[PDB]
Amino acid sequence: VSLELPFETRTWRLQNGLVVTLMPRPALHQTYAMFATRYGSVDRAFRTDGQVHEMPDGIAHFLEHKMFEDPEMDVFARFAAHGASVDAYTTFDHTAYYFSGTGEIAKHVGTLLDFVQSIHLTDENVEKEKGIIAQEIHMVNDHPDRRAYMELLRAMYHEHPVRIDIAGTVESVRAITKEQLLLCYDTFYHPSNMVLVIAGGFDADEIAHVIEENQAKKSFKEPPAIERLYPEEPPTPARSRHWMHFPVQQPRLLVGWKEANGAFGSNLIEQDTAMTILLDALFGPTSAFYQSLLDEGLVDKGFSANYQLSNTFGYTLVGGNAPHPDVLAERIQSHLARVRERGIDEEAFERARKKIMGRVLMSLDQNAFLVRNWVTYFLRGAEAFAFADVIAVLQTMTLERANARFQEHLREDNMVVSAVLPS
Amino acid sequence: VSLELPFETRTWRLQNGLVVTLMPRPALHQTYAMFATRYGSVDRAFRTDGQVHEMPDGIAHFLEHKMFEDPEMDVFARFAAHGASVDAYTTFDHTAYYFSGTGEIAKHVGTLLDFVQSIHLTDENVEKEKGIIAQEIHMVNDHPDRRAYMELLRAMYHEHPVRIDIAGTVESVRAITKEQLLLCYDTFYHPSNMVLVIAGGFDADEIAHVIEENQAKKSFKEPPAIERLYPEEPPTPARSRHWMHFPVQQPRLLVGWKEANGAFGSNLIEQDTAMTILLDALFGPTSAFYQSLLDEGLVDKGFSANYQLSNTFGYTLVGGNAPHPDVLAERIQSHLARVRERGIDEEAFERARKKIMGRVLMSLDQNAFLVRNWVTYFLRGAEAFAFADVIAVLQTMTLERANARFQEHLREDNMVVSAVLPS
Ligand code: NA
Ligand code: NA
Ligand code: NI
Ligand code: NI
Repeated sequence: VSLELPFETRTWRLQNGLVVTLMPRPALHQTYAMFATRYGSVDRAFRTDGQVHEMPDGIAHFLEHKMFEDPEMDVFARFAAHGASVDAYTTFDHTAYYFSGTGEIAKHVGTLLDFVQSIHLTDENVEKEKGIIAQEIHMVNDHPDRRAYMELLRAMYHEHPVRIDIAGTVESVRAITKEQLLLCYDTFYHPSNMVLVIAGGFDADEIAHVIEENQAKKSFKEPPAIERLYPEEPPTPARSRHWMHFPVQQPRLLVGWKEANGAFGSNLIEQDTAMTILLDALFGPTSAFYQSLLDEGLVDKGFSANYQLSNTFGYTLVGGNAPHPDVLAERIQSHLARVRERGIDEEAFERARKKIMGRVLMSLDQNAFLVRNWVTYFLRGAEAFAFADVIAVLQTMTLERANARFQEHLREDNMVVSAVLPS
Repeated sequence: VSLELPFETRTWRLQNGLVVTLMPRPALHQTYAMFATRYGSVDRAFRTDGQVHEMPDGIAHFLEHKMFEDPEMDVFARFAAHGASVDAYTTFDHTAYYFSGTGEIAKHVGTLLDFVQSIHLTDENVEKEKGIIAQEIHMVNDHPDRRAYMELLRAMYHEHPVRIDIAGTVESVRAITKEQLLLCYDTFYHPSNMVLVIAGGFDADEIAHVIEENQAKKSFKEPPAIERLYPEEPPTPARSRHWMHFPVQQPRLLVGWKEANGAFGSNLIEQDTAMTILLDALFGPTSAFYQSLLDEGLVDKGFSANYQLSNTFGYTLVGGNAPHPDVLAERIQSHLARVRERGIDEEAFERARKKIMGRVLMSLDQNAFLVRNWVTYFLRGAEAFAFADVIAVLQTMTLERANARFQEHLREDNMVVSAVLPS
């Protein structure tokens, strides 16, 4: 049967181009709300209003930091004084602002729209924030987990911006100007480039009227047209093998595979869902392969396999702590060589599909998951997204399709093997 | 108004003494179930059936490991093949077994009762598991976070078993015998010493009948009488200051305060709730003290203040990463010296009460929280526990009571300051 959620999903588009999705769930105390923009760390270059721009790295994340500045509000206290709290993040391809709370939802939604739809930059506070971000960048270059990850990306990618960390570099952050920040904010923070998604214990009629009234009272420009400009990234890694020494107390191994290109909308949903099942079957905590590695002390319970897919890039990562990183790397390559020769085992595949169907069903209980995922798939091109779309891929996915995905993507020539070794 | 939950809470006691609480929430896909025993790492000594016993440390946790052994089941696969997964933990004063899943809840509850109500020990598999636990103990002595924590406890406590880690030592684990394990299992795993709590998308009439039928078909002994035997722990620390060097990349500071004794039931609920509010007001992420420490680079966002209270002990812990551990320790003591002289600031206190009321209200949305907390407070003596009890303490708590709690407990003579310094 097609997925029937127990609650209403109300999705419409405002006069100013903003898409809104409300999921009222009256039995819950929490409301969780997210306002996000289709703009992230990888949007280095773009054309808008007839001109080509190439920015220093770091702008999406700089704007995130500065979004909370307001001469007429402590933004965090405005939420907190009325029973909610607010946070944000920047990722590769979107920036998100979100709160959760238990009452006065009308006020909080108003505050969320208001603080994201105005920016307050001065030459002074742009200078101040550069120092704060440079420091954050230095600290994060000393974090071993983040370092191993960034070494893999740097090895994998020749030119794609994903090879630079989300905050940028010290050099690039230092070159950012107020003018650039304002250009990017005006270009990407238009409501036509954004999405507002809310789930939990709120009155949908009440909140829908508050949003319309808030937006109707503001004045927006014509929507900017954006041509996204990205390089022709080679399908092979820049370096296929890397190791380095770092003050870590045990070795760490990361093996990755590079997608030749990104994906959009329903294609992205299908490929992402298919990898979730495949990686669980190959590497998951209930796989005989994982149990054999654990029994042999080659991994610990923090071992994981993850997939990341966006419009202009994608990759698989597998690994974790590895007392014998060479041995673990060999076992992974052997495992894959056998599946490559012999085909995916059907029984492991059906157990995986059933685990992931359950995991998704249970996750649809959570306001945060419902919201985050509606936002994420919408902005990545599923303009009419529905969770039934995910469930339906989980139901209809086949062993042939699992084999084709494996053959396409988990290969030797698009693979990077990288290690961090104790100093 | 007294708290009204949106769902039914059905609490009764079976013929064999087991207390069951079901919280059906029909709108949810997940059911989360926990079967726990009032027995943990600190129950080193006890009297039962007319005899005094003193055990080697480690038994609660040894039984946890061995509970999953079954000649007629892969216990994990029994849950997994029908859309659930199972795990367990041992803590100071209870051991818990739990699953979450999306269907065939009747089967899973049956499997949960069945695998916890029989144990399958052999001289052989007791030997095997000793090696596995000794290794786990060695690994955990090399984990810096766990090490700093255990150094604090070892400094704080003279004789109380809480000073030994949950798994015991290599020596004590090695002295454990099958006979002892069986004695502790027979004594503490009787249904009269346990609790079963289930929340989520299940039929309460269906599951209540399955539980009664499962228990009615088994044969239980007369409930063992247990006299809990614990030492007269001094109210002052064994050592009030400690530092050590460890392969860590930044220093870590932990400051703790020792309760003179533990608490029971409604007294424990009140004191635990009161500390949650107080610690947030003193040290929380929205406190001016915390913001001043962060602005000065004396802490990072992993800084935290936590409270632990049980029937026979309790303590407060505050700290985290500390680039200047001496300076941070001084600032904490100064902060507390001013509040000690001047009284708790009322405005910070009301903001804290409102944050924690919200946090609790939002947490009551979660099957896992509802279940874990019902279990925990019940086993610690709130024999008629209700979440309204917690909410009511949050509503009625006063500034005078916050000052009295502070004066009683956050003092200089029951305080331990400890640091781990980079090698
Ligand atoms: Na703003
Ligand atoms: Na068992
Ligand atoms: Ni940042
Ligand atoms: Ni263990």
